[PDB]
Amino acid sequence: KKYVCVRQYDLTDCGAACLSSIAQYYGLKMSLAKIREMTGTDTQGTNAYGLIHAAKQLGFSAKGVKASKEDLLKDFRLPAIANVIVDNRLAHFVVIYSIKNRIITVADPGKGIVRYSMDDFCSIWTGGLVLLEPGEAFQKGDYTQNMMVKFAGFLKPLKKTVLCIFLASLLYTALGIAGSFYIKFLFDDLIKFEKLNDLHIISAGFAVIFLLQIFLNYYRSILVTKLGMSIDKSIMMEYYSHVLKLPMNFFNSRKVGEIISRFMDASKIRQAISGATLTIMIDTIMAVIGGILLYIQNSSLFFISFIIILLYGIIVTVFNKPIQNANRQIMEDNAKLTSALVESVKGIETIKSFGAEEQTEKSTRDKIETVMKSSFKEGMLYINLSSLTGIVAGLGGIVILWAGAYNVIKGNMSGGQLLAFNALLAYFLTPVKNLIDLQPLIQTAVVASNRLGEILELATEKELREDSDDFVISLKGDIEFRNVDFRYGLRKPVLKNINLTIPKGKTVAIVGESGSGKTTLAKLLMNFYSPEKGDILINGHSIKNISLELIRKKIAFVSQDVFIFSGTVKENLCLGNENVDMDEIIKAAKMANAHDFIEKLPLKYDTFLNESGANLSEGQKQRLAIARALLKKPDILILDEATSNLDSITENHIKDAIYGLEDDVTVIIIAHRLSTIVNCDKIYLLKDGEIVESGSHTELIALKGCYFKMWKQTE
Amino acid sequence: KKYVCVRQYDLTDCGAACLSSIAQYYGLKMSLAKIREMTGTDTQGTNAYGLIHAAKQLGFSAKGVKASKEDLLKDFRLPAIANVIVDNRLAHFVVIYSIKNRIITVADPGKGIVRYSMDDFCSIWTGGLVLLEPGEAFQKGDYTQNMMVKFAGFLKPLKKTVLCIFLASLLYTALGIAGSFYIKFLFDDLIKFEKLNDLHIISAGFAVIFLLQIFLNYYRSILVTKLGMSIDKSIMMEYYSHVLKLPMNFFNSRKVGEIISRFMDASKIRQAISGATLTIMIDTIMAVIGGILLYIQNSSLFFISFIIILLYGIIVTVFNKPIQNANRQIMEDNAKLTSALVESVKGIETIKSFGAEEQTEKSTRDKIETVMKSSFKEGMLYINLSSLTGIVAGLGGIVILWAGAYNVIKGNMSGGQLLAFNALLAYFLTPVKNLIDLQPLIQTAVVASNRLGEILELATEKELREDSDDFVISLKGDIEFRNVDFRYGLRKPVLKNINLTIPKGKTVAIVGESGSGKTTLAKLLMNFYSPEKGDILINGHSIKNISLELIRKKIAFVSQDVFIFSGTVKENLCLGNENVDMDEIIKAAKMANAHDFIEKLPLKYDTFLNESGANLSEGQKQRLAIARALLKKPDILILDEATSNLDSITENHIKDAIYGLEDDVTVIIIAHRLSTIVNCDKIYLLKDGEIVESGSHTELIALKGCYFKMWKQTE
Amino acid sequence: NIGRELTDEELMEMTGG
Amino acid sequence: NIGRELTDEELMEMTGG
Ligand SMILES: Nc1ncnc2c1ncn2[C@@H]1O[C@H](COP(=O)(O)OP(=O)(O)OP(=O)(O)O)[C@@H](O)[C@H]1O
Ligand SMILES: Nc1ncnc2c1ncn2[C@@H]1O[C@H](COP(=O)(O)OP(=O)(O)OP(=O)(O)O)[C@@H](O)[C@H]1O
Ligand SMILES: [Mg+2]
Ligand SMILES: [Mg+2]
Repeated sequence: KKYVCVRQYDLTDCGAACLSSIAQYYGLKMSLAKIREMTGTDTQGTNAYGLIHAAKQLGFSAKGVKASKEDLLKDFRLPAIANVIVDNRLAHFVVIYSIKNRIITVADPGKGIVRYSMDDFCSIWTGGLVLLEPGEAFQKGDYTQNMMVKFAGFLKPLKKTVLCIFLASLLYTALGIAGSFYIKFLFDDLIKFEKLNDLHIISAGFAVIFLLQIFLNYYRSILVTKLGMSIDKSIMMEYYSHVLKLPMNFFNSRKVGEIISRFMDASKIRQAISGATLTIMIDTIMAVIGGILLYIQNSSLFFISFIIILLYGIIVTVFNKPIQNANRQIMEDNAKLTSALVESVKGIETIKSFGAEEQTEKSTRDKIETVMKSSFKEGMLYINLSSLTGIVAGLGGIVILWAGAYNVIKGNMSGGQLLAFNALLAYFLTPVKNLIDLQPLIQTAVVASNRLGEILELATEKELREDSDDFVISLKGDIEFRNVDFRYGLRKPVLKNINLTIPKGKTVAIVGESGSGKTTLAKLLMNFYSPEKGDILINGHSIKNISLELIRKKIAFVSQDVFIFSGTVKENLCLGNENVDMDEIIKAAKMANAHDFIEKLPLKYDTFLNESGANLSEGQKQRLAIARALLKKPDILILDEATSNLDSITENHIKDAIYGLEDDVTVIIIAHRLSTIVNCDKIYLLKDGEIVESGSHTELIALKGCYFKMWKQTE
Repeated sequence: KKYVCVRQYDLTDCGAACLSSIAQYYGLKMSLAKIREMTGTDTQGTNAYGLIHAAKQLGFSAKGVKASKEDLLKDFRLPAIANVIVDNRLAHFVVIYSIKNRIITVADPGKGIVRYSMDDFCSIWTGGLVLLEPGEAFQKGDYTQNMMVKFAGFLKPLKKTVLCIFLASLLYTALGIAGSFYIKFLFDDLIKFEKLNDLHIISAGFAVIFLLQIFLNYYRSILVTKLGMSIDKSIMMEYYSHVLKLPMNFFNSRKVGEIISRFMDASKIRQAISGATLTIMIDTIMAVIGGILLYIQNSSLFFISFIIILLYGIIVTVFNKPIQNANRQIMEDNAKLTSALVESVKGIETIKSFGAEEQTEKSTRDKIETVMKSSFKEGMLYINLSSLTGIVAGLGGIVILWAGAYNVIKGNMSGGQLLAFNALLAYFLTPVKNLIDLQPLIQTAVVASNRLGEILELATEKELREDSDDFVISLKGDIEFRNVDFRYGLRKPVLKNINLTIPKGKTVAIVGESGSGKTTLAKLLMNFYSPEKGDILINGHSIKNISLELIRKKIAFVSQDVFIFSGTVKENLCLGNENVDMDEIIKAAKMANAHDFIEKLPLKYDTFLNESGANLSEGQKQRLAIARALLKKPDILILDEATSNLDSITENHIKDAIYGLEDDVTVIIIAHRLSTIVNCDKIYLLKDGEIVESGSHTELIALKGCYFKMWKQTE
Repeated sequence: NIGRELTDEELMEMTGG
Repeated sequence: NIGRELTDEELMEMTGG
């Protein structure tokens, strides 16, 4: 059976790519992003437990077993997934297909199908074998929609522009044919007879056609530029609008550059969407008519031209793949030197302190030499390709003239038609050359469309959420966390079974160890994630029972790592909601202790916060976060690290402000230091993902439990 | 008198550029980086007091005066430095030259000389004018080296390669001339007279010439590639080696991207060092010989071709500048869009919490629309240039052929020579076209060389220090800081008059408020900077007396942030010093309470720490930093933030082991939390940029001062 | 099968990417 | 000169870049 491998779209897709390769070898074809969600892939990497779990829930019967040189006994099933190390640099996943004569075929998502021998492979992979068997529930079928037509459908409301471009190109070719034939009329009638008047008339009448050709080229350029800009803008709008609706697990699982690169990928998709279609559509017919005209001129010369373009196509086809291989290798080796430079510059203080200058300058030189070697390999390939193409083109040009002169010597055609044939050779060779050179563009574009359109098939938050706006008015009452178990992925459960009760109008202080889960609990409180079992009860109604928009609007969370957006401070304090008076901003600043330093700024409230507000101090950023939090007058106020920085009286001001609400709104404070949380009605002390002590300060002090022990630790 | 402006190399380089523009108007010409050093340029910007101080030191008499629409009264000297705000976005510096008829000439480093009107200018800049007057202490002169006469010196030891390339190009042109003249013999003798044998001989005799031409092209391309790669490697290595030895103020003043961009700048410099010189040297001679040959053929056609190439050069020259303006606009409008995307992706949690999705989608749309507008403007400029060039080329091709036909009819030349002239037209026009197109490359390359070569003229760390380490071979004794005043730049001094006495072999604790300077003092111990007033005495000798190598080797300083380099952990523990044994490493790991968790890694000491050890926890990062510091067994050990992460036992073990040193080494512990420093031998309380409390715990508590006042908390 | 199956805790130790 | 001499304190406020 045919061996199939799937190239990884990004870096950390080894497990998903291997699983997709197994599926497409056994028959199933699923979308790659869905498989990534199934496998629980994270930024650091993919655990084999997640891969096995995804295989089992997919329908495979999979097992992860150890192996030590036991790949010779017949007791095994193929293909099978293995883990390798790249000369002790970083882990990777490959899949072995068949071993025989101590020589093995393995698919590596990094490169493709790659040969290995027993000794080197055994010296590469340390240990581990994932065995997969098709189960009874395994159903073969295809689940991926062709996304190329999905992205090409944007051309449906733009038929007028492409029709005009096609007509202009047709007129361009028609006018160019006469310009090509001009030299034949010159050398056949206007020279052999000394008719100067006809020379003046014809030379002037065959020059305006070139001006019309230039005008057509101008019109084509304008139309193509407008079409390309429109398509790029539309694709970017769709992609960004869909990404902003994706759930939080998508953002947590991936990096930033992975999301950003799809913006540049829009141009690569558009190159096929706009350029390729028009190019092939006009060039096919123009090449056909040029070849027909050439056949009308002569047969042997047309055959010679066909032979030459055949050799050109063969050479391009045979040399195409090494070009991509070398380009990928250069892109891999020059992404390691740039990391060393940034790392060296960022840690220049330690480098100077320990005096590791010679080591650094020696290490960087080796990477630069490797980059230069890869670039020289690519240059070698390019020089070989260019030399062969030039040899073919020159030999064809010399052979054409020789054959034409020979035919004129016998006299199978007029002498002047050879020049016309040479002129038409450009019009015949350019379109077929473009068609031959279009293939790598098509391959890159289809890979790009598979990579980018993969995201658009994901499910947003609105679809997952049900409806609860029919009855809900606000988020007041008593909060129950009942049997809430949550996993931060496919790892050990960070949060355990809890019976948590937050009463009406009570200040709650959640305290625990640094490695314990406190911010995560607040995250589930606003429903950024979904618990696997258990429920969150508000007024006797579950999480499935509270409308999303209400949860977002009525809950204010101050993050541990505050983020200040670029722009005016006014836009920062009141974002999301508009039509708010300045009085609310003023009082938010007053109880946030922000009016004191904001007045010192050059502008009262129109000051522009550049570089994401890096000029302002951390305490000022905290004050801005607090002002934004109470600007929205939410039902649930969850503070995380507001008291991180204080001037020994600012915490007193903020505590007075929290005490000054005169409403039953609930405030939950995550606390690291214990002196801040005093005179608190309810305190929940958590160890090992479990709240142990539930009560006010006095009785739990009298209880003689871990709470007082932590005090014996902080004091 | 000529008005001159200086274009800024970096974003936050406005004040130094304006000062340089003033100097080059009054006569002086100083290096821009040195002016940046005098002006105290920082990442945020340059203060007006910095410009005044730089002018006074340089010799100018400078005064910063306020202004409120008073640019009409006389008795104020022009040019003058002004501060503007670009439609309430950011501050920037310009220089005003002349006032007349309510219309103003101002030089902006961003663009150049730009016109302004009274109302618009007065509505742009708020207030503040720096007036400069050439004083008696000002002498005009030029201090700027010609950068190129330094980078071209790298070509001196490679004369053989360039000589071979020149010979290959000359032979290439010589062989090409014969191929051009082939068509003349083809269409003059071989067709009029049916000499078939001679046709067969000549056709084969003009085919080997093209093969030799291809071989020469291959060889010359190989040589050019090798030469360019060698030049690039040499320039990059030299630049990196010089940068790695620069002082710490240079690194603190600038960002990372500013340092990194000069690496890619090497390619731009090489394109002039390698490509431009050889290019012009070969095209001059080939164009000369082609023009002489064409003049031998015919004069009228040569003059028409000269007119054609003159027109092409005129069009290129007139359209050069708007292309650069449009490119600069696209670059500046494309670096604003990527900023919004990055902050939106990173701060997606806040966007979801406040529900500001529609706002972000609307905001990004406008930025992308502006990007498309700029791209369309540049595309329209390209289309206009290409259309004009095509019109010129087509009209020239038509007129040359028509004039040749006219001459043939009149009888001024044979028919076949017209095709010879047409063929030689390429060899005549292509070198001149390359020469015309080379000018913007030369301009941008000389600008690039002035950008990169400016840093290389700076003075490194070794030169300033006194070369005399005799008297001391080890850093032991008594530490004394006498009235040490340090300024972090051109701001308020963070350190005031101080009198510090760190005794012989005493463990001391420096405590102070977060905004107080504690790490700066440790950096002063490490000699990263140079004190302005006062001195540092070590056992009766000063820092400037003792060699830098001993200070760097015998003093260890634990950084506030634990930076872990990418690579094996073994190299990280022992870097800078080699030939190091394993058992002291093991005892150091036990010393840092880190030997426990190393076994948990898959590999004992060969594990590679990917992503600068991002997988490792912060506590483990601190443990590795401590192990690295104490592997060096310094005479002076500076702990700063070791106790940041705690398990309630780790600091107990660290304190017990530090007490177990049995050596006269001096340990300085910087403390944020007060309970961490218990029963310490000496405690220095720092506030108001000075030491206030100097005593042991008991006497300071009994003193009833600021220290006991700070102990009102933590109880 | 081929060999003795590994435990889940040690199974988690296998990483990719 | 043109006007009253400016204090250093607000000169600290005057920034460029
Ligand atoms: N990528 C991750 N981001 C955050 N927490 C993570 C991540 N992966 C695993 N975790 C675990 O999830 C829990 C989150 O802890 P939480 O954020 O509530 O604590 P915290 O008091 O804010 O402290 P810290 O941020 O220093 O872990 C911890 O047990 C942590 O180890
Ligand atoms: N770019 C800068 N980098 C560092 N310090 C700066 C800078 N600009 C000004 N300073 C000042 O230099 C002094 C540095 O003392 P420093 O803050 O390093 O002590 P510290 O204990 O490290 O404080 P922290 O731990 O909060 O950084 C402070 O007055 C700080 O405001
Ligand atoms: Mg936290
Ligand atoms: Mg610090």
